[PDB]
Amino acid sequence: MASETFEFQAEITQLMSLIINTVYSNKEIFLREIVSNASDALDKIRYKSLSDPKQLETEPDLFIRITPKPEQKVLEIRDSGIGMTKAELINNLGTIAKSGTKAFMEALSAGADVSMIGQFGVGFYSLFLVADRVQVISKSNDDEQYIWESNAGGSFTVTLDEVNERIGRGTILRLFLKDDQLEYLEEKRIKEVIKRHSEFVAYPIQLVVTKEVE
Amino acid sequence: MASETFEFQAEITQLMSLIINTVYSNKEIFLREIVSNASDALDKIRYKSLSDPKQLETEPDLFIRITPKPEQKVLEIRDSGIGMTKAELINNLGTIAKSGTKAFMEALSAGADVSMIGQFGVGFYSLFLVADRVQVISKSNDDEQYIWESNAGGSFTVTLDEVNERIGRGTILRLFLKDDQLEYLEEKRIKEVIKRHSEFVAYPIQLVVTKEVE
Ligand SMILES: C[C@@H]1C[C@H]2O[C@@H]2/C=C\C=C\C(=O)Cc2c(Cl)c(O)cc(O)c2C(=O)O1
Ligand SMILES: C[C@@H]1C[C@H]2O[C@@H]2/C=C\C=C\C(=O)Cc2c(Cl)c(O)cc(O)c2C(=O)O1
Repeated sequence: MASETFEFQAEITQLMSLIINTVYSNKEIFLREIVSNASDALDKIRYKSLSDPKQLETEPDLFIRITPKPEQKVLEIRDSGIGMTKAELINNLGTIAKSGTKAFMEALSAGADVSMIGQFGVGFYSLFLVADRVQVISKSNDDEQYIWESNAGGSFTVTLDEVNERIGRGTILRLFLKDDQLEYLEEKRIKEVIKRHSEFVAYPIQLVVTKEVE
Repeated sequence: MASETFEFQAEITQLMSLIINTVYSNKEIFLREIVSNASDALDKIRYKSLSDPKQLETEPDLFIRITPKPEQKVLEIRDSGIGMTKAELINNLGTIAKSGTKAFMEALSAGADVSMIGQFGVGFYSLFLVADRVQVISKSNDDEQYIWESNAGGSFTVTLDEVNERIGRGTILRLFLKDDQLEYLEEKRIKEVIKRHSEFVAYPIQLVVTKEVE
């Protein structure tokens, strides 16, 4: 099952650099950006559902779900939103321009808080504060399940998904956390970051916790 | 990705019948049978590891993990034991004879408690007390990941797994619970059944719980 490799738009590889290179504070901010994107994706599928209700049937429950995977140093955030086809993954997550990119970098470099990233429409790339690699696993009603992957170098891959659990519909962000950032695998840390920045999220935010029976 | 279909040995389709037809009590007993098989499978990989340590490397953590999936009316029990190749799934779970089968049925039908099922070496089939369908997803170090599936009819299928999460090594039992048996999706119910019957399990028994942040 062969990967296809794509080059990032120039200003995205630029934006990526850094965000990872010039940040410093309010990085736990990566999580509000994630949840915000997930909420918007769920907004999209519910809106679409008003005129096309059967779009919901692939996954009738509307949720955002966070699953720490401490063994793998991974944090997953799943939504049952609209999902992205192969072409949408390629276009949304790296090959097309985003209007707000260069303006966010030129901004940042004059003291903008990075919380501002979302106002420019490039909030996805804030995950590189805590992660040195990401896979975005997505399933749209209009396509098969695919995996987009990036380690913040100049290329990304997209591969037909024959390896991950089936998502009925929606997207999983799979963050591979930096060795110094393992705190975001912690139940208390996660709830603390969520209550602060995602109060008026309209969807259930589920946390998956593993407990030894003893 | 095509399924292969196999016929069950006669006395297994017989044993299946019923267990599901003549049971009545101590059915929560299905869980001790599961955990017992999982413990034995973990016993096997650790024993094998003494002379072949690198067998462990595909999944270094030794655990039993129970994951309720209430949306799907599913209960999963995962172990990181030795796992089963395609041929082992076909042989272990339905095509070869098991020495203790007929003796367990002839026994049962004179008032044996069904807790006895394990002493005859056929404890796997106790899952049909609570489940009307099962998939066994398995990954041995010696083969690809495969899915065995049965709904207690006379045939089962085995399919190369291109749909479920990767298990490094081991087996997941995926139980599709009967509509009247949804209690076994409940955190309290599960811990209660585990403490009673699996005290001297030597491995961590992990319970995966989903909690809304609120
Ligand atoms: C295109 C769809 C629907 C859009 O409404 C969402 C708003 C912003 C999305 C930005 C993205 O780049 C894709 C995306 C990300 Cl990054 C995410 O973390 C979660 C998601 O569910 C989606 C998605 O599926 O986005
Ligand atoms: C053959 C291997 C190793 C054997 O030591 C285990 C003892 C009994 C197994 C009975 C089976 O039929 C397979 C099996 C079941 Cl049913 C299970 O619920 C969990 C498991 O991990 C295995 C397994 O992988 O079994």
